[PDB]
This record gives sequence, C-alpha cells and structure tokens, in this order.
Amino acid sequence: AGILFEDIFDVKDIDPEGKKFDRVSRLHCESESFKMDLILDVNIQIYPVDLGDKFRLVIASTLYEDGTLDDGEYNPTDDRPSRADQFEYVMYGKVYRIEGDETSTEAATRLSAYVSYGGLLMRLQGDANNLHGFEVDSRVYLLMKKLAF
Amino acid sequence: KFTKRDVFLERGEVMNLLMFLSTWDGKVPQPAILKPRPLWTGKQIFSLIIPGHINCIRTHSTHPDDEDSGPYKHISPGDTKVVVENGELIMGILCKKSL
Amino acid sequence: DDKIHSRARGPIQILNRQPMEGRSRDGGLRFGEMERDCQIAHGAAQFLRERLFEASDPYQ
Amino acid sequence: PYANQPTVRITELTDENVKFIIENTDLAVANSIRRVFIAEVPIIAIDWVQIDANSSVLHDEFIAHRLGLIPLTSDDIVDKLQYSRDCTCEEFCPECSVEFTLDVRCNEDQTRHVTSRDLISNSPRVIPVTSRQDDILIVKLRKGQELRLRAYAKKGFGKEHAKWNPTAGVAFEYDPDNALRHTVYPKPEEWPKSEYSELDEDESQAPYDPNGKPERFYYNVESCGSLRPETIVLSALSGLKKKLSDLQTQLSHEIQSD
Amino acid sequence: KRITTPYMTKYERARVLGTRALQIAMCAPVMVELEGETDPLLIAMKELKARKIPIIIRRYLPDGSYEDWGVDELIISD
Amino acid sequence: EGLIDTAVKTAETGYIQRRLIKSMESVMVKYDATVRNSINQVVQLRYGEDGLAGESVEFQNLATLKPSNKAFEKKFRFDYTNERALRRTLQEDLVKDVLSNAHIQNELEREFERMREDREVLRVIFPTGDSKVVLPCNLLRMIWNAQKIFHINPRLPSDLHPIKVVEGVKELSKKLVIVNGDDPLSRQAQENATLLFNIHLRSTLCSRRMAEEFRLSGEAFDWLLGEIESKFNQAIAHPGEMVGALAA
Amino acid sequence: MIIPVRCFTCGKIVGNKWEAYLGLLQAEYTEGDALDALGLKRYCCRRMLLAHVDLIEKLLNYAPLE
Amino acid sequence: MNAPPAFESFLLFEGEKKITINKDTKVPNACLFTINKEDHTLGNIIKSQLLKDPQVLFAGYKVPHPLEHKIIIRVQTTPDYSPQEAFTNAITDLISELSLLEERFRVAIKDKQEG
Ligand SMILES: [Zn+2]
Ligand SMILES: [Zn+2]
Repeated sequence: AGILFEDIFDVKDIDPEGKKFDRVSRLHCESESFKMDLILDVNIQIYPVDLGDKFRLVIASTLYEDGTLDDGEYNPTDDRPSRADQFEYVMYGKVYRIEGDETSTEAATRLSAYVSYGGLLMRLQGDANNLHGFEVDSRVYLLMKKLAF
Repeated sequence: KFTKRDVFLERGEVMNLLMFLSTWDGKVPQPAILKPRPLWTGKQIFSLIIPGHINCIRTHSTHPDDEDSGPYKHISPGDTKVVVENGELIMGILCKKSL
Repeated sequence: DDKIHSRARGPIQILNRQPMEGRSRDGGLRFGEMERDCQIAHGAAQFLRERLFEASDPYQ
Repeated sequence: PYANQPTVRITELTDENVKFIIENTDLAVANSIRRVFIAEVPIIAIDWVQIDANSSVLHDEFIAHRLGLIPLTSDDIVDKLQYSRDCTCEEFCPECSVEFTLDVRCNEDQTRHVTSRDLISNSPRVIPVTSRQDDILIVKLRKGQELRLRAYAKKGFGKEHAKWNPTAGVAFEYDPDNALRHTVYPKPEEWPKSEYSELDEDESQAPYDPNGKPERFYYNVESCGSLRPETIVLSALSGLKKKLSDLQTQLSHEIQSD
Repeated sequence: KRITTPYMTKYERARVLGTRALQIAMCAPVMVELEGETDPLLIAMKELKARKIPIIIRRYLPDGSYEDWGVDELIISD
Repeated sequence: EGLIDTAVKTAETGYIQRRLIKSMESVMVKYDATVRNSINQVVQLRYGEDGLAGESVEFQNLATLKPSNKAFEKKFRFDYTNERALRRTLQEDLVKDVLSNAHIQNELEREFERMREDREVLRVIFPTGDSKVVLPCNLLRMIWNAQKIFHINPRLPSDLHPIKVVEGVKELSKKLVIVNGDDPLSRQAQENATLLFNIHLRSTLCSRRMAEEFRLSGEAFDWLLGEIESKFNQAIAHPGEMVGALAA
Repeated sequence: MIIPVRCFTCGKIVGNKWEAYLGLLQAEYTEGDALDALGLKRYCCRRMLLAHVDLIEKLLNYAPLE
Repeated sequence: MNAPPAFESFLLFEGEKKITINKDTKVPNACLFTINKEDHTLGNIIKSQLLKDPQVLFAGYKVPHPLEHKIIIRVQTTPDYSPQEAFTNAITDLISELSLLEERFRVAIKDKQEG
C-alpha cells in the first residue's frame, strides 16, 4: 500500500502575508475529517487553484500499487502501473523535520511533518496518530487531485 | 536567482545543465513535480553540485529578524533560513552569506 | 602586444651579472622583496633560493 | 521517433529581401538555419590583392580592406567554383577564382571618385553591384596620384570572415505574443505590439499556455546585393544537408572501424 | 626517546616527494611496481602512498640534538 | 578628498607593512613545538599560546557560559530519579542499571561537579559573557553529521549508557596531547594549554544533552570520538612554519 | 576618414550612399527624412551617415604635386 | 601576433578525426560523441532530434572551451537500443526533414513569382 496519509481538504486562504513569488503561493488549507492543518506550496502557474476548492491529498511512499520501493530516478520509459494516473498534480520530496508537542514524561499528541519538495515546503500539522508513517530522511510524494464536487 | 522557490526547468534544460558537471554520477534525479509535466527545481539541480554529505545552516540577506521567534520558523514564507542536509539544498536562497 | 613579454636566459648586465630591465632591452621581471616575504610565508625555501640564486646569478 | 513535416509560406518576395514563415518545426532547427544564413553561405569575394602602385593618401592595406568588403554577384558562379584550399593547381586558376583589375589615375584638375565600377572583371557574370543607385566608393584621388592593382576573388563563407556574409540582417522571431512566457515583462502595458502580433489592442499579452511548443518562426532575410534572398535560403539548406551527410558518413566509418 | 610529533609535516612531505622524484629522474631503482606511468613525481607520490621511500628525516632540535625518523615510521598527513 | 586619501594610504601602508615584516622575519616554530627566533630565544612556549594552526579554527559557542544557575542545573545534571524520562530517552535495559547502580550515580555527580568547576573557570576567564569563541573542532557540526549518517532518528530510545560517554570523553581528553611528557611540569602545561577545548568538549558532550538532544548510539559516539581526535591532530601547528611572516 | 563600405553591426552596404546622402541633404531634405529615403530602416545603419566624419577632404588638401 | 587563423574553425588538421566514439563507464548504454571543428550549429539540432526520440533517456551537448573548436555529445538510451543507432536515426530523419523543407520552400517560391 504505502499510503502514509489520506484525507480530503479544502482551500481557505492563499498567501495571507502577500504573494512573495510569482509561480508559487501558500495554501493554508484545512481538512474535513482528521482536522489537520496544511501549508502546501503548489505551482500556481501550471496548476491554478482558487479558494473553496477541495482536493484529495494522498502522501504515498511509492507510486506503484504493489509497492516495490523504487530507488528514485527519472525513468519515463516504464510501463508498470502508476498511482499518478488518477492525479492532476504529483510531487516528490523528502521530509526533513517532524516537530511535535512532546514532553519529558508523556508522549506527544500532535506532530508536524515538514517535507520539502525540492524547494516547495509543506507542513501537515495535526494529531500524532495518523502521522506514524512519517520518519525523518525519507522520500514521499503528494498525489493531490482537485475534486469537481 | 537560480535558487529561488519559483524556479522550474524542463527536461531539455536540465539535461543541458548536467553536461556542465564534472562530478555527475550519471543518473537523472527524480523531478520535483512529475505531473502534469516533469519540472525540476533550481534547488534540486543545485543539490547535485554540492559534493559529499555536507550539513550547514545559514541565513539569507533579506531574512526578517522577527521570524524565528514567531511561527513558521522551519517553513519560511520568504524562502530564507538556508538548510542543507546530506549535501542537498532544502530551503533558503543562496547569497554571499552562504557562498 | 606592446606589453606582452617573456624571458629565457637573456642578456645580462655588466656591473652586477643579473638580467636586464625593460621589455625593449629584453629583460626579466623583478622578484621584489614583497615576493620574497610571501615566499618565506609559504615556507618554500627551495623555491626562494632558486629564484634568488639559480635563475638570477650563479657564480663560484 | 522521427522528424516532423514543416510548412512554408512566403509573405513578401522582392529582389532585396524575403519574409517567409516556417511552421511545425523545433526551435533548434530554426536557430541553426539562422546561424547558417549568417555564417555558412558560399559566396565569392576579394581575398588576394596585389598592389603595384598606390599613391593615394590612405594606407597601403586600407585599399585591400575596402576591396574585401565589396560584394560580388554570384548567382550562378559560387556553386561552380571550388575552394582555393582544395584546388589541385598553382596560382589562382580561373576555374577556382575570378581575376580583377583597377587602373585609375587622376589627370584632370577635379578630384576622382574611384568607385567599384573601375573593377574590370575578366568574367562577365562576376561583377560588383552596378548592373541595375551609386557605386561603392573606394577612395578619392587628386591630380598627381594613381592606384594600379589587380586582385583575385575566391569562394568562402562568413565563418571565415565577414566579407563572405551575404545576409545584411536576419530578423528571426517566433511567438509574437508572449505566450510561452520565455520572457517575463515586468510591466506588459509598457511594451509595443510585435509586427506579427495577432492580439488586439486591448490585451497586452496572450494568456499562458502550459502545453505549447514554439512554432511559426518568422524570417526577414535581407540580402546585401550579392546573392538573392531565396538563393541564400536554398544554399543554406543545401549546405546544412551536406554537413549532416558528411557527419553521418564519418560516423558510419567510425562505427565500422570499431 | 623521540619527542617530535609522530606526523609528517607538509614541508617534509613536499621535500621528500621532490627529492625522490629527482632521484628517480636520475635513473634510480623504484620501490613499487609501475602501473604504466613515467612522470617521476607521480612515481614518488605512489611510493609515498605505499610507504617505501628509502629516506629518513633528521629533525634538528633547538638545543642541538636531532632525531632520525623514517618515512615508513611516522604517519603521513595527505 | 577620497582620491587624496587613497593616494596617501597607498604610500604609507607599504612602509608600515615593510617594517612589520622586517621585525618578525626569522620567528618560526621549531620541532620542539615552540616558537623562537634566529637567536633561539623563546618567544612563546606554544604557538599562539595553544600550538594550533590558524587555518583549522572555526567560531563556536560555549553552552555552559552565561546560563542561569537554575537553567544550568536542568541542562547538565542528568537527573536519575524521574524514571519516566529515562524510559523515554534510554532503553529499558539501561534505566534499571542507572537506577540500581550507585557507582553510575556517583560518577555522574562527579561529572556535574567538574562541569560546575569548568563553568566557574570560564566565568573568571571570559568576563562580560562572550560565548563566541574560536576552537579547533566544531562539535555541533560533527554531531549533526553523525546523526545524518547513522540515521539517529531523534524520537526513539537510544542505546548509549552515560558511563560510555563519561569514559569516552576521559579517554579523548587523554589522547589529545600538546605538551608531551609525563613530567609534572609537562602535565601541568598540557592541562593548561588544552584547557578551553576540554571545557567545551565536556560542555557539549554530557550525559543529559547526549540523551535528550543528540540521541547518538554507541557506534555513532565511537565514530564521533574518532573524528574529533583525527581533526584535532590535523589542527596541530606544523613545526617549521614561518609564523612571523604570517603575522606580519 | 572615409565612409565605410558596410555597417559594422548589420552588414548592409552603406558605402554607396554617402554621396546620395549629401545630395539629398543639400536639395531640401533633412536628415531624419533622408535616412529613410535612402532605405535605412534599422538604427544601427543610421549612425554611419550621422556619426561619420569626412576627413578625406583635409587629407586631399595636401596634394603632393601641383 | 598569436591570433589563430580563420581556417582552424572548420578545416580539419592532419591526424584529427571528425568524430570519435567513447563509451562511458558510470551507467550502461551511454557514449560520449566528440566532434572536431564544429559549433552549436551542428549539435543543437541533433540534441533536439534526440530529445524527440522517446527511447533516449538523456541527450545534451557542450563546448569544452569557446576558443577550442570541439563539442561533446553525451547520449544514453534504453538497454535495448544502442546510442550509435540513435545518433544515426537522428541524423537520417533530420536530413529528410531538411530536404522536405527545402522542396516546400522551393515550390512556394516558384508559385509566388507570378502566381
Ligand atoms: Zn585552380
Ligand atoms: Zn546598421
């Protein structure tokens, strides 16, 4: 499987502090079921998004259904099934910091996965239950698809 | 300007730039954005230029001081707070402070 | 072309048997005292002695 | 995994320049054809001047310099002659060169204007641009001076020297509306519309187009007077084809040898 | 009872490489199998890496005494 | 005005530099690991009062300098009473050992006492609380590299007993030598020279910080010690280096 | 000293136009009009007729003989 | 005084090969084609044509030094398609495209004149 996280979200604010760049903007999105924050950074130029739009974000450790754990290299000449066939915006990054509300005695209750898609940042803040599949220094994908609803 | 967040390159440009690399291992890195079109990012290409597994932290010239104290410390809207791990650029924009 | 210059055991002076001076007279560059101090800083004593004795004015 | 089917359409055909459009081709091919238009175009020109008596006021080499820049019509002679380097004889043979002569001496009181018309060529078709508009002024002589010499012309291309540069200025342009965003205008309203812009006067630039390749390359090859524009284009295409054929032959030999 | 540092300083390494290169250039026997090279300096570098240079360094002390160290005895920096 | 200033500077600085170079042109570091001059007169028993090359030195900070007495206690003491914290940081097969065994507790208490002594020394030596100091080995970078190589994953309970850290630090404090010799004067000089570096080493590597912020494992800590010793050895000042010209 | 044969930047022949340029300027035309009357569109070729200095005349004043 | 002549940019010197094949060792099915006495004109079109072919995983040229007249083309295809045949096919189809373009331009010209 390799589905490290799966949940629907909705856009609620874009670049609150003013659009800094010209092709990237902040998406301060929220969830609908797990109630988790989202600070994804998508390429607004090629994949435009407006407020109120919902999308199915799915952090997956691999793009194959069988889950063969690809090494990581651009090999377009590949006929194997790919989960990207049903997503309009896919990215590839490497989580680099898992901050949480830990203490000296009792375990953390809310984590915060910080993943960098080669420059595009994303903070999946929420409870510490559904973020068990995130470990520092590990490759991950995005696999988001806008919902027509 | 090459290491800003809003830098995207196509396969042709990436493959053209890799030719000017005297230490390329010969493997094309996974693009940062597979669909709807394979687009690399300036930081991702610059990572291959960094040799070995280097780790260092530096601050950009236009880094607002009232940012570390408040939230968004590890995720900076202005793309500052250079962070390199295993010799791969992750955040920040390179300037004289880092190069 | 008016500034480019080189040398390889060119003519020597008459008073002190050292190379000439000036592009027109086909002379060598001066290895100033500051260059000597820099070479001492590098600790390259052999290179220093070569520049000051071997390729300057050997004599017995 | 093969080539494409480009199309051509001439918009203006004159005896001084041509404006054609090439559609359905890659940008690299267009730029390469441009660089061939400027550099690798066989053409005849002056390259060997023997000055016997030059009493003018200018330098001895100045005359040769000016003579080197005088275009020579080679509509049907450049394709016949061979490069002097690859000749199989001695001295500039007429089969691989064209001889010229100039003998002017100001005798009257008024000053002379030694123009290109004084270059008496042995061949009929290889003459400076004076057939059909003043002539290229070489030098000015005064009563008492003279200029006797004879020069030979040979085949060459712009890559060797600018004398063999037939095209005056190639106006290469594609995607008039900044649709592929290959250039980002900080203030689009401040820029004028391109000559080939189909966009109305209201909008500043066409909208973005993610899945869009460069096509419809516009050209404005402007002949200096030596070779006809369409002739320049045909020669460039044939020469590029020849270079590819030679490269292919060399590659085949190298592979076979291994 | 040697008290000098057990590491080879850069100065000593450079001088040893140069002297061995000079000796090799003067038709002297090598102390390592040649893989097909000819530059004497490269051969000297290979010998230094292989720790087979037949040279011993005499480090003079300020007082006047000295210590004889062999290239195959102390650790090489680079 | 600016042009005149530049002209006079271009004429005066040359003479200044010439006089500076002609006064320390024979000073050097002999093989006796000491700086002298042409007359063999000792000017410094160790180059730069430490005997280290100026190339391999980087700016760092002193964690145990300018803290608060209450903060200093809760960052370098390694409380061995709260068993929950130990289970969170160390593994189960170490919490019982650190609880039952009293020798480990006494050793850790001695470590904290030595840390306090070093803090007092720093305070009496570096007045005005200047944490920014220059030392050979950048321990934070080394720890980070170890974490990134061995994949420490600072969330799980690490397997690194505090006694291992204490003994490793003591041995590394012995391996790094500057004034060779077992003579009491030799040992006193060795302790004096390599004093600030040892204080920094102890302050960064502790039983609490190592088990709370770094979480290094045994192999990682051993690799760290090897790297530190090798880098310090390379940082030593090469005898025969003309330091006078460099200073000028 | 003398009008060049071709424009340095573009390459178009401009040597055969100095006399025509002077004639047009003499008759009634101005510079801004004469330049485009001769057929000079690009601004790079227009400097050859505006910037050029005609020093060959002063040289001819020093006639060698007679 | 040391300015090189103008014929050393296109004319071959005695002993220099026009093209040399050299296999790479870092990855399988990868060769570097070194061309002598050429410029971007004859390498950019080949780069693009190779990019068109889907079986070519990598393709791009360079100029080791502008003053030196030399270009290196690195090609890497799938394991079941050697780069030599890729280069040959790129040249062949590019030549065919240029010939067809020439023919179309010629017919367009002959029709433009009085037509
Ligand atoms: Zn002939
Ligand atoms: Zn012009």
